[PDB]
Amino acid sequence: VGRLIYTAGGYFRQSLSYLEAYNPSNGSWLRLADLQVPRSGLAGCVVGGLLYAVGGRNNSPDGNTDSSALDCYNPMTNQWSPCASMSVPRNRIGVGVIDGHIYAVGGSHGCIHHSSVERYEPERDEWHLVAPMLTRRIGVGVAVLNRLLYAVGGFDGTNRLNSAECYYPERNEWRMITPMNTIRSGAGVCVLHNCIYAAGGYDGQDQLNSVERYDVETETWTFVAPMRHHRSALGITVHQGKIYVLGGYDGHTFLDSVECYDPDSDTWSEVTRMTSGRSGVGVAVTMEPC
Ligand SMILES: O=C(O)CCc1ccc(Cl)cc1
Repeated sequence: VGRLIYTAGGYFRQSLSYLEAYNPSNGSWLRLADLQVPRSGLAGCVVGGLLYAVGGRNNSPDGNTDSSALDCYNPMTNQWSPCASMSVPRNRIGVGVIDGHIYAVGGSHGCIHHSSVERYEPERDEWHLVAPMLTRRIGVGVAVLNRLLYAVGGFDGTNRLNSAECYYPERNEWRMITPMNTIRSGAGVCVLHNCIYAAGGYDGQDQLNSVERYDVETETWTFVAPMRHHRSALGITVHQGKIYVLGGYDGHTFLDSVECYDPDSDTWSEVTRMTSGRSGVGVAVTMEPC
């Protein structure tokens, strides 16, 4: 975990540069140093207490630019630093961290929907391609459990997907897993205990409030309680054994709603509001700044 839930970037009217941190302990939000470049459809992750913002797209009134950028935020300094860029731009990207390396998964570059996957090594400041997924996936949910990487749902250029697959690093190989019971593009995907959770998303017709989880031992998906708000392009993270979902789009409003899931009571509750409604944020947890 760490201490704060950091939300970076996102979309409302145009791509956003906001970096804001929420403190579950007191309900407070802090506005921190803006991203150097606005971006929506990015992912966040943490390695060695540093926050990384990965990929996305700058949707601006002066043009639209898919991002291959990797940028690093140090809470100690309140400063963003550029890292090596990825091989390709990846809007609507998913990311997972294994053994202190960042896996960038899928995403789009204009009409190109990637199946490619690449791995960042912070000691080297270097990206390297690994085996591609079996499926092109943008708006892909990514989680890590037991040092295996999961790519869940998304959009292949033609169809939104219920499919999911797993990457075995020591084999450099992807294999399909049991598909979800729901087609989901732009779901929030995370791990809690022995399960991969997929919350919300878009099925090609409707934004979803439903939530399902994959037990790696049983290889089956089970629905849990739905969120209070239907949402796609949400941010998701885990903080002290609870899932937090941030923002997204319900087909009417860019949501400021933050919901929290308690696995013991199988209930969602409203915990806070983001300072403004937005979709396509990057979210991760690390220590409080300065
Ligand atoms: O299925 C689609 O068209 C993609 C929907 C989508 C939009 C934004 C994000 Cl961040 C993810 C997915």
